[PDB]
Amino acid sequence: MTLRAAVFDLDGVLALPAVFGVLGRTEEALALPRGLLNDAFQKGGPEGATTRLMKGEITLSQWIPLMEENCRKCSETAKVCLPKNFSIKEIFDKAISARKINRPMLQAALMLRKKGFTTAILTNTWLDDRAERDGLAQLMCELKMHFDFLIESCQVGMVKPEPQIYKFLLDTLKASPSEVVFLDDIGANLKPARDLGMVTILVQDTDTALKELEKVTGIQLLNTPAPLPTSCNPSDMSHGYVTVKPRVRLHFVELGSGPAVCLCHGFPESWYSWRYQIPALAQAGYRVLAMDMKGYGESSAPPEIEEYCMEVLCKEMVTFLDKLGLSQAVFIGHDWGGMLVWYMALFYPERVRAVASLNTPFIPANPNMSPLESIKANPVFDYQLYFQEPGVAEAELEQNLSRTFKSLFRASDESVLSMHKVCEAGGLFVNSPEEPSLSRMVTEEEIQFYVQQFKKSGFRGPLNWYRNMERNWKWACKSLGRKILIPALMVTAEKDFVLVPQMSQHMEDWIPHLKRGHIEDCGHWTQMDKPTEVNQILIKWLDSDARN
Amino acid sequence: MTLRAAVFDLDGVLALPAVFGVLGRTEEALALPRGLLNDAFQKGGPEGATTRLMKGEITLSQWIPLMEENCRKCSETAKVCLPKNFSIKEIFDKAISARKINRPMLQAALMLRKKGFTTAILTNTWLDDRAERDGLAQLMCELKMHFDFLIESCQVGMVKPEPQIYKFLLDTLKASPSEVVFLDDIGANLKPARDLGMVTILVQDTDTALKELEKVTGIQLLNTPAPLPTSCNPSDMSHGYVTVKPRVRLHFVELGSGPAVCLCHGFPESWYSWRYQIPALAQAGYRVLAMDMKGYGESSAPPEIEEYCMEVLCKEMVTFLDKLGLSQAVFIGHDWGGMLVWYMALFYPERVRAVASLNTPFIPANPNMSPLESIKANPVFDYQLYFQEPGVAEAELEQNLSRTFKSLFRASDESVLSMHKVCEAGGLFVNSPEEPSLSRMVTEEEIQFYVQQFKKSGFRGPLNWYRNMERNWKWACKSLGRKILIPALMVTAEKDFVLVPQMSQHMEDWIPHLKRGHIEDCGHWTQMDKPTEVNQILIKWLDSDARN
Ligand SMILES: Cc1cc(C)c(S(=O)(=O)N2CCC(C(=O)NC3CCCCCC3)CC2)c(C)c1
Ligand SMILES: Cc1cc(C)c(S(=O)(=O)N2CCC(C(=O)NC3CCCCCC3)CC2)c(C)c1
Ligand SMILES: [Mg+2]
Ligand SMILES: [Mg+2]
Repeated sequence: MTLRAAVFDLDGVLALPAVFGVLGRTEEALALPRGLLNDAFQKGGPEGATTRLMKGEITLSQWIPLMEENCRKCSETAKVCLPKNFSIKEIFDKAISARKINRPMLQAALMLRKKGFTTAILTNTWLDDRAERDGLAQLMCELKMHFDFLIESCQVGMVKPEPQIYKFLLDTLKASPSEVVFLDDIGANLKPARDLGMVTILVQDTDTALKELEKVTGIQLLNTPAPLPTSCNPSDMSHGYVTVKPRVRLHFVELGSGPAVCLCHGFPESWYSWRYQIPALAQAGYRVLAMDMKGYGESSAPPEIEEYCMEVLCKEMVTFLDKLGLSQAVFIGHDWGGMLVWYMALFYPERVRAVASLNTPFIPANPNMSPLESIKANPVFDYQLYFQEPGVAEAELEQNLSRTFKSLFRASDESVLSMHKVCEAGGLFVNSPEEPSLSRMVTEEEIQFYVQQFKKSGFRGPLNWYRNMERNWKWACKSLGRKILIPALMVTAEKDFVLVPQMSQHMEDWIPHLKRGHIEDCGHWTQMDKPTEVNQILIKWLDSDARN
Repeated sequence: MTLRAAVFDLDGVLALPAVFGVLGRTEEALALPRGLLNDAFQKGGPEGATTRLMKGEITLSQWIPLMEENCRKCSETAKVCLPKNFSIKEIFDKAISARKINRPMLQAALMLRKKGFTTAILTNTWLDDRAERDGLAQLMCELKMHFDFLIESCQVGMVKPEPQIYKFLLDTLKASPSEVVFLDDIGANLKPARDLGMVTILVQDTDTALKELEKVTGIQLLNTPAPLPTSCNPSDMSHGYVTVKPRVRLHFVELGSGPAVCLCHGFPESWYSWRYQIPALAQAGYRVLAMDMKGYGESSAPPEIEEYCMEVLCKEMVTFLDKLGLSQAVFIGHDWGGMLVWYMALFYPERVRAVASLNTPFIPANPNMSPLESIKANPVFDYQLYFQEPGVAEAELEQNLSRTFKSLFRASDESVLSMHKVCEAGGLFVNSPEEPSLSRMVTEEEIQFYVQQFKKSGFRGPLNWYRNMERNWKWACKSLGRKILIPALMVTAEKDFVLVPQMSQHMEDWIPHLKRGHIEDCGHWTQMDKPTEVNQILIKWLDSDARN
């Protein structure tokens, strides 16, 4: 055979503690006759309560009392009597919520898909109408985004040992029997797959099943390296648009429910720079609002410089909350977004549930010295002087959009840009390659997404964030007597050689309850460089500080 | 004078229990020297802790301990000692949350705006960084959407008796002193308004203040009738877009935070048909997702009939939840939307937190009789036979979009359409007016919004919802053994002469825990006919059943 499709059972394969493993444990726990609960569950066979449930003829809450019945009649003819407060509902609630995603099996499914396989879930399951049904809904949700097809018995009206369901499977997959693998924890469910000619795998322990699937598929599945978190396909996201002013519309991508978390990218980036965290934080119980900041992507990019001072940027973000009907949001920002997010904490604390910045420290304005001098004080900020003169940086950055982003988006050990003496050399790329190699951090496709976005407005808007140093300074000086006393996290990146960790060292003087995070071996593009640890740090901090 | 601007103080005018009325009560409660708490609050005058707070130099949490200090020093030189567990923080938390919107004053502000006035709030307030700051944030949010300007002392760095702030007020309003009224509970704040020439009103009891504002403005404010709920301006809403299929994008308008409530309009309507409930439910603590259903507005309208059978409509709504990262939503629908929403409960109960329909009852398919006969059984459903032949209803409904909607959208006592014998007469409008009068229920502007929307795709898509009777019937027959056991509400409209209340009378046979609502004097367009009672019924049911 030559396989191009993988089908996975749910209970017992993609989801562990199998629910028959609660049927079984409960018998022992209560010292019931062996298999009594499993007798009652299968009573009637093809035309019994359970098959009707699995076929979607009745709902789970309809089925509970039919099963209680069968536990009575099996408890009559098996010659016992049930314990006084015996509750089938309670046994299944525990079983159902005890069940979790079998992560190695999901990873194996991912890998196969990644290498061109069509994947599907085939499961005997039920229309769940219990009060506590959201648990399983969530689980099914997380799973289904990773597969081409989810085939539920109660949705198709067919059940799983019936040959007809495998005919439906094959037709859904557009495959010949011998082109597909099918893993299931039950022998009887595999026999029919075999008769059409499908490869099959009895799934007992996960590891051995994968070994078989490795052999039969010829792709490394077990022991393979730690994989990146789920990314976003732009065209599958919910896109949102809010006018904040007559000529200014802000765009964002939205995913998940619960407390609002507003993500704010830096220069020269995009909502897409959060691609690795949007799914993770949604999964962690949050409503992510990933912005195209003003000047970028599908947000408006008005040409005037002062449209990008921190004060009008912040007010607009308040209007954004206003129009969305949000009293507050958690504000997490990187680079320029990080700066803005501190200023939202200082100027609109009532609207900020919590504040977090990646890389960008909070340094207060020096009310004596001008910032245009402070920026000459540090050689590594020379590039910001090159950004001042409208037009010059635009022409360089916009003449080869692919080159610009390939050159910028690199890990700390892949540098092709000497940040010092950029005014002298006369360009950010003066002695850098015309066709740079692709970084480890980004696929050609991902880069081209940025290229696509910057073809809308280019770099005027984005560069203007650097062109209000004096105005931002005057504004910031109004906050010099305040402190940030709302919940706040600072995340430093070891090998960000411009927004260096030591710049953050006095931040607790103004943010006394500041919580920190630090990431080893992480360059300036924190999110796409160390997505796993970023997700881990933020989710930890969100749950402890932005919640309860 | 001739006024065209009204300015309202917040504390004591737009918001009641004034916070000085907690300062005062607390002194009495604890038997402290009269005014001690108010001495400590104003200690230092123009350069005291409180003025610095009001000017935004320090935050509220910075101010608490400075005020505790002043309560100590006033408690020294006034010759007493404070009670053992005296907490300034606790006194203000209670005061701040005890304060609510003064509804009659807000109504008066509304009215004035409605009649052309520019309105503004001018308030001495603070950067609020308390743990419990969301309370006040919410309040400020509800208020500010109803005014042209919110001027906060701590935002502008000026405070309210200082003449400079009134210069800023006047400049913000683009008005001459004598063109503006200003109401405040404090005498000193009015003197400066007077010196520039402003009309002023010392606000003691609300009713008398309004009487003065009635006299000075010449518009009836007090005792005026019960006003409609807040509506939506389309261009101020957050618009959202989700691709559910290659050729099908669904659009919706989104407002509020908390549990997801998905609103589903009927035929031939729009997200805009929920204009009266979107704000109310957001305010009640919900995240409203008001759909353009498939076939309408900015949602895709594919021409094929079968793209509109209930089964593909429901699946698409699941994908909509999937892509948005929502495990569940509360589903509330009207007319056709109502039908779909029951079928979401029957086929995807795990995804439906709760279900509610306006007007549309749940009747199960008769598995013997064909629906195309059942629809001939009732003379009032004759119009549905007229909708069957593709093209005929389209030409009539699309030839004068304004006439179509003016003719349709009418209250029960304004009927211009005989629903019976539409096939016979050969048209829904055969003997109806070319230029109908405007209903009580809709402004010319509101109608034109529908006209604008239907110019995109017209009526093919919308009419196709009626063109899958046989297909919907076959599908529905699969549910004949199920019951709806999730939380469910049915709202009947007395004078809907087609979706009549008596059609609902057996619904508890399949929905045993069904909760009901009934609206007197309400026609078919429930939402725009009786918005107040609809909002009241849904919010009540949401809080008791879709929540905790
Ligand atoms: C070696 C090197 C690496 C990198 C990433 C760049 S960069 O692409 O131009 N770059 C882009 C973003 C830049 C940046 O603007 N950083 C922050 C902005 C927030 C306020 C505080 C001032 C500085 C920092 C680094 C440069 C110029 C050199
Ligand atoms: C007197 C009169 C009043 C009204 C509102 C109309 S109507 O505009 O055509 N109209 C539009 C919507 C229509 C309607 O489609 N109602 C429901 C749809 C859900 C499934 C059950 C079948 C019937 C009901 C009433 C008609 C034709 C006559
Ligand atoms: Mg299984
Ligand atoms: Mg006042």
